[PDB]
Amino acid sequence: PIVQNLQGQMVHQAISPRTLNAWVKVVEEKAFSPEVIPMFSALSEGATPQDLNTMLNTVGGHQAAMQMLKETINEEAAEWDRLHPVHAGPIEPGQMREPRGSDIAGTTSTLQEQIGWMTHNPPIPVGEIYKRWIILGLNKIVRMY
Amino acid sequence: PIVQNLQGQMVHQAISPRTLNAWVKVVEEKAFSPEVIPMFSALSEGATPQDLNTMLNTVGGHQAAMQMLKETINEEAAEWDRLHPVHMREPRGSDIAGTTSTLQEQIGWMTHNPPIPVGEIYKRWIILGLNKIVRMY
Ligand SMILES: [Cl-]
Ligand SMILES: [Cl-]
Repeated sequence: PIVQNLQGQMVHQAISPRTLNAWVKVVEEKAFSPEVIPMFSALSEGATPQDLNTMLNTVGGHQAAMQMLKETINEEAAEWDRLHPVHAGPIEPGQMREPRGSDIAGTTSTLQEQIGWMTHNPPIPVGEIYKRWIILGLNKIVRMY
Repeated sequence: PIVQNLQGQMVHQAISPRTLNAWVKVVEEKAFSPEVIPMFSALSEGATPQDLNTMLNTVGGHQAAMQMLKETINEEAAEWDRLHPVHMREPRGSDIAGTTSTLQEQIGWMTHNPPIPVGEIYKRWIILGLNKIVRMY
């Protein structure tokens, strides 16, 4: 999700000023009416868990909603762990570990690990998965608005 | 936009359903108040000139604004040429606006070392036009 580095290579760049500016304008105008969801969805396209947490933490006010969001995420992270049984660790030493709920929510994973899952073949789309949990939470919250 | 395929090459990714759905919604609610501009800036993030043209051609109604936008783009393109004289090939104004350039040439400029950021350049002209149009609304 892309910027050119010094080596001439196209690599991931974190959620941009332009993207965040639009997100804050959407929050100011729409949080958390139903119209907020399509806008969140398009603005978070390509986002890592780290970018998603920036988005969640740039919401001013709405303390009740953001607390429901946090409850939703914690429950989905717990159910993800339950429904995706893993071995203790990778069988082959250097191989990429499978992400847990807390990796998807970005509390126990680094940006490099996130990008690693996202660009795996086949992808392990931890951004899309976290977004789904966030949209689950939004769909509960829109009832307040 | 542009994405890296399993071979490590940069290729086109079409504008996603979710992006194009949000841009339509922005147009329906905001075209062409000043509020449309930051939404356009974000939703066009990483757009090739081809994607930019897809976004512009999605705008239903506002045909007078779109005609003025077109005129602005044409003028910036002719100026670009004059300010960037030439003898892979460097883009001309019309290549930056997507009318004479292929999708592959656009990606090739955008990912060149250093980049010739034809998407960002075309966005700048579009925004110049949107800033004129805002005065009609
Ligand atoms: Cl993802
Ligand atoms: Cl560009």
